[PDB]
Amino acid sequence: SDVLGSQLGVGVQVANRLDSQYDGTEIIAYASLNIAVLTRQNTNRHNNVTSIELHSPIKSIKIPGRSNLVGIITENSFQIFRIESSEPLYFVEIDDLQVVDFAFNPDLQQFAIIDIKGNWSIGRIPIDNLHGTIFDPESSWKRIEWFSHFQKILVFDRSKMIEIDFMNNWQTEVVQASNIRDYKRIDDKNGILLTSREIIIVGASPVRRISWKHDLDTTLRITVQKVLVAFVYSMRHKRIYMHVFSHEIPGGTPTGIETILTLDHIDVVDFLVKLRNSSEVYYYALSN
Amino acid sequence: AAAAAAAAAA
Amino acid sequence: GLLNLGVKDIGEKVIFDGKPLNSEDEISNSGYLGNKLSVSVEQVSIAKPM
Amino acid sequence: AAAAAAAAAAAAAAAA
Amino acid sequence: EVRNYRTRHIVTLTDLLHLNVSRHNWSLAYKIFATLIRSLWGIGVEILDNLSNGLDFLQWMCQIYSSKSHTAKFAITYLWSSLINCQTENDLLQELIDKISEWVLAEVWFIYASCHLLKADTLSRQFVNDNDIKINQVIKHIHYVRTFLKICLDRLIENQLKSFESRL
Repeated sequence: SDVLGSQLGVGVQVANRLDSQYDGTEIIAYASLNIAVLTRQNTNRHNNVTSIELHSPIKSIKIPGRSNLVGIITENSFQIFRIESSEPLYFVEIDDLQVVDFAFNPDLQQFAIIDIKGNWSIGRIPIDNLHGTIFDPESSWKRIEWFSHFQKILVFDRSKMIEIDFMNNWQTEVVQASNIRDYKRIDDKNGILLTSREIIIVGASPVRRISWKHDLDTTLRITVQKVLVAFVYSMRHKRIYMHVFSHEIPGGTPTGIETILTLDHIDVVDFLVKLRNSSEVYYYALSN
Repeated sequence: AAAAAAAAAA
Repeated sequence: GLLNLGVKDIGEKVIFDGKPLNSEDEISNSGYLGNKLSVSVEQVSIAKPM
Repeated sequence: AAAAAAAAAAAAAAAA
Repeated sequence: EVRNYRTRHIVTLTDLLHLNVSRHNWSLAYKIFATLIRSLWGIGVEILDNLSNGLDFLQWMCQIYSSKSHTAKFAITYLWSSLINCQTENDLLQELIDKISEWVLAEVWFIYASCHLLKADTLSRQFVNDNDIKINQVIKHIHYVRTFLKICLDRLIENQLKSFESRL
């Protein structure tokens, strides 16, 4: 296969976080103070259909699901939007000054928030209250993902990775030499992708791992395809790499103009969206 | 031992 | 009651200030009654002496 | 922050 | 910079209050809230309802301040508590609701319409019972239903009203 770039979204800011809607037609880019929505379905479509002004630079956006809501995280408050005819539904304010990453529970009830302090906040969406918080990491939690079973949750922080029981307490942890910017759990299971300069695939629960080197700088973000067969990682050195499941044979590598800060894959592995240092987003169509 | 010392201080 | 009906009777007053229509070629610019800063009242109600 | 810490310490002492 | 004892104490108290709301601390809320008094008050409203020791008064006071001047956040809440609480004399509440609407012309009107509906349901069953009378209450109920219908206008709800009238 290969990927072909279908569209470019001129956010005019850097794009730290991007999500795709689900048959997704809109892509949401998070920049700085605002979230822009663009309708990809309309190929001239130079400008965004809608804009949501959350706050300061946006770290993460996540859409529930079905696809009604959107959660935006950046500064102290997390904003929840209703995208149904968007307007701010609710706001969740936490003590921590910033949130690096977000994850939604499979039954859409809970939001997981990756705080700068390092703590993990669990929010009950309905009450908008903080049910529980797991603190392990010294410093900021940079990324998170959920186990395929949905029982466990994994997070990476500055220099460590930790696995958490949904019930509460921390199951395990891995120590690394450097900071961990991004992580993904394989939908099949039994594989965790970690994002450092190197990309390490860790066998869940075996000792053996696979380490792949195709990034010159830090790997900012990574996402597994829904299918699990392959995943992609993005890097400061402007490269987006696609790799095979587990032990990363290079499927294809795009070279972008600037650093690739964030990425998302469509629910049916059709499209890839990346956010760039160039203050834009790129939309790719995966080809069989 | 340490616990006992704390109690005395209180 | 009575007042709502009363306001309706003297429902609209229009005052027109003469201005060029500034449209394309048409005799409507010479006839410009103009634009009507229509004014109306739809409801009036005493709240309370509190 | 320092002040807060001090306060906390004081509280602890009191408790003890 | 930050105050010596005072700023730090306030921040810590707020954090503690948040912890208390996360975990019900009827006692913690009572003392923590008192310490905190030294806008906002939803948590205070929340603690009274969550931990009782009759949670209606504080909300009324909050609603009363800062009146002169979408819509108001303090208020649209106070109204809801009332009907649910009722679920003393109600007519009065209905009167108050009208007063508010008069002053300010989510619309409150919808809430007012809903409130009358509750009264109609009570009227409907009392009227249905034999202990056997032909006019009075039935005519009153019909008038109430028409009044309720007018407010909503300016499907599920309408259907419910109809069922109610038939039973009466």
